[PDB]
Amino acid sequence: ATFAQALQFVPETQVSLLDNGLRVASEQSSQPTCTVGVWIDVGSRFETEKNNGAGYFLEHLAFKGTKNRPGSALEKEVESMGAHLNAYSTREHTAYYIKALSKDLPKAVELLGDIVQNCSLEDSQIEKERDVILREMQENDASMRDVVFNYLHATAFQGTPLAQAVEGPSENVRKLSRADLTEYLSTHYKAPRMVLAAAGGVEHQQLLDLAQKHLGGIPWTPCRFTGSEIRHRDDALPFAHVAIAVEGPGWASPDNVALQVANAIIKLCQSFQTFSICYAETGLLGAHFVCDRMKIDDMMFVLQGQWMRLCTSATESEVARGKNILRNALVSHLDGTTPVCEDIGRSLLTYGRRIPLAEWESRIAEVDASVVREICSKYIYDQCPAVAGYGPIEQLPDYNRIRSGMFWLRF
Amino acid sequence: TFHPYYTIKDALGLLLFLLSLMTLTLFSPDLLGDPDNYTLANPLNTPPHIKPEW
Repeated sequence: ATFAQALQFVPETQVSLLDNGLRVASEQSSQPTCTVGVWIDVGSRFETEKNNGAGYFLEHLAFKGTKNRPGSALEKEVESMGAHLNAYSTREHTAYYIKALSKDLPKAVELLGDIVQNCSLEDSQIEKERDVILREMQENDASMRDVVFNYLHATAFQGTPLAQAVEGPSENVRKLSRADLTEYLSTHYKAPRMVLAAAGGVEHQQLLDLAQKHLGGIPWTPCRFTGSEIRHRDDALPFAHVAIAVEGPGWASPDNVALQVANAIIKLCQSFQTFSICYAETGLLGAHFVCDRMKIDDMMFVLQGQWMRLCTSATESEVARGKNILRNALVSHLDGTTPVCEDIGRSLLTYGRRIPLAEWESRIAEVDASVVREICSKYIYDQCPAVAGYGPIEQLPDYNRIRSGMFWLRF
Repeated sequence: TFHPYYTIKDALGLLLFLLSLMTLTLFSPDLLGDPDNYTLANPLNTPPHIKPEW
């Protein structure tokens, strides 16, 4: 029927708590496939300088061998089942998930346990991963958007442990011994810091039984935003990359929805996007655009003018359009077993509960033009920003010019 | 860019220049002057120490 009724149609995600602390969540559906994964509340933010690349290295070698079966055997079993075994690591989250058939739900869950509980850190495999990661860092150096975002994080958080990259420095990965990885696993991969989330054609009782069988052996038991800038000049690069951000509220904040609407509200730029990267207690709200050498200043002016217009003069039609865009993006994102499973895991990790879609719609409905402009002025207006520019960066206005453009003399 | 850096640097220069000028006009207005210029011009007698401005 209506949008609200359709949201009510969405099945709930049953959540149970094991004895050791593991939080098992599921969302029953009629799909013949499923995606079962383990989300660990451990990331680059929790890593000191000694082991900045520990989590990434463990992500690399997790699928290359467990104690019960060698890495070749594990990969062969995954391939024979027809499933896809994938993993990712952010500065605050880690995840190992398996996209499989519903009838393969048991084995897959067991597999996850073998990946998490008893991980085999073969020294030869560790050296192979060292070589591979040393190659991979140089490979990733080509992608300038990720380099720009890493620059932005490093300059924005600096002294905070939130500024170090997920990959970690070359010297760190070179010297990252096996004992360091084992200590990282021991101190980090432990319930209740973990969530086993599944979606698709899965029954919550079956998932709970499998979690108790294979994930019951797990042991029972100041962020600061600095408005700095970084600009790496390289005129040989064809286009300049710019990412400018300001402090954003963490996961637990009602203002996130209004900021999402404002970003949705926001062509000189060849490719211009708006990001609202949220963390536990901090966040980066801003824009990333690619530019010609001769048009950086105009694009920065246009973006800051849009920011000021939202902060001061936010009309009702634009806010309604932003709310509709946000609703459509929210509903369309949660299409497919993998996206909903990832949402379940992350939401349990950050928000708690699962924040159903009806509450999201009600919160969006609360949002108003007055609310949009008030929150934008709260977070954007007259705030010292963090800027990251990858060459050719010469026409990019100096930090004082950008900071001055962060406010209006007419207002 | 000259707008956010040398504008304030010049403004400070203007402030210092006005400081010097106002102290020169308000405390020693005749420091850089010649007293003989305060007598009405007399084309029949050249002052003993006729000199141009400094």
